[PDB]
Amino acid sequence: HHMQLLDTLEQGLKEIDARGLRRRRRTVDSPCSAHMTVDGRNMIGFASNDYLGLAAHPLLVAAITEGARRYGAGSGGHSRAHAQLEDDLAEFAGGFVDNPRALYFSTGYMANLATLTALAGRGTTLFSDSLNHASLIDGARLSRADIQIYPHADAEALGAMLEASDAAVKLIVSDTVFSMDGDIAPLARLLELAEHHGAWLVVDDAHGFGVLGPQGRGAVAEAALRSPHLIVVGTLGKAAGVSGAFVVAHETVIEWLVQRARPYIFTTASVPSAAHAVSASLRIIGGDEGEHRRAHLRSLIALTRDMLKSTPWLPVDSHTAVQPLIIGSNEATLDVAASLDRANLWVPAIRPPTVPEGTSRLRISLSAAHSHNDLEQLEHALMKTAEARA
Repeated sequence: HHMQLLDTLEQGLKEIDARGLRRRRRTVDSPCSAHMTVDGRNMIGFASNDYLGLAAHPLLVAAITEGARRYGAGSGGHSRAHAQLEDDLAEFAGGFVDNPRALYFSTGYMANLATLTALAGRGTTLFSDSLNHASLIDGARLSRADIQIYPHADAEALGAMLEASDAAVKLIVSDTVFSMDGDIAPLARLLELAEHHGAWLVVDDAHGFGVLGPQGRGAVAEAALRSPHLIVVGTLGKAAGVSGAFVVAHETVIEWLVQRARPYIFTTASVPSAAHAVSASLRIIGGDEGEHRRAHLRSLIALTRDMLKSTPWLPVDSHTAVQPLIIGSNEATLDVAASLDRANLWVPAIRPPTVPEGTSRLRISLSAAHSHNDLEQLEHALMKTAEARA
């Protein structure tokens, strides 16, 4: 190539191919659900975060339809649908303070970016769980705060770090449910530390929202915590089945985010019909149907926990919809995932740097849309694969 940099990319792609690490995106021809048409094939998927099986729900299809007919296609841009959703989210997810507000964002990434750039800065120390999802970490870097990592879920280690720090502003930042492992943060102990040390507690409930707590209100609601130190970031494209994200907190925290977060974080609002559909999804999540779906999800989790132990590989003990199975090397993990693919099962393979070296793993993600027969197929293929490799 006259553009010699293209030759560099071509050789770099060839190296990725030779090593067998070429990533492929699958194209889904049907709505997202347990059963899908994937690259033209009928498959059972364990790859999504559609934990309650709502992404394909006809009520949400109708909500998008009614929302587009009422509010148009694009935001251009704060629609009444966005304002209503913020009211709905404050009532639904803001029970930990008596005067909550919520702010809707296009993506969970932007919600975290707004929160950390507004509340952190030079002179701030941010204390971050060592297993926080990667993009949470990049949001802190831009904020320019001093970042101190604490060992995963270790409140006693974090307490010693808070005690040793003389920073005027301290933020504790943690996922509530850790997306590659399925465990739940020790929120009650973290809040005790936050109140003792006068710190904010920013928690990302992406994987707890809708699936934990009374009416699915989330991990903070499950722990029944009440404190204005709490700032909850959530996403609306996982259990809630649509898209977007939010921050919910004391109204003064929300007003500060509005005044101080970089304006571009608020620009290019999502399509207003999506916000209208999220409001409809909250009515499912918090009603009898959401309770039924969570109960079925809990039964699938119980079954899957046992299935994983019957394989020869290394389960991560999880009581959430995330059921990881650690195979070890990239090569072995990819071979097992490929064997499951030949059984028409789509199970993602996770590799470093997303997980620590030597812990490449399957990420089996359950959905209330899954059936017991789906799990039987997964078990049968896992066990046949284990015999083939033994």
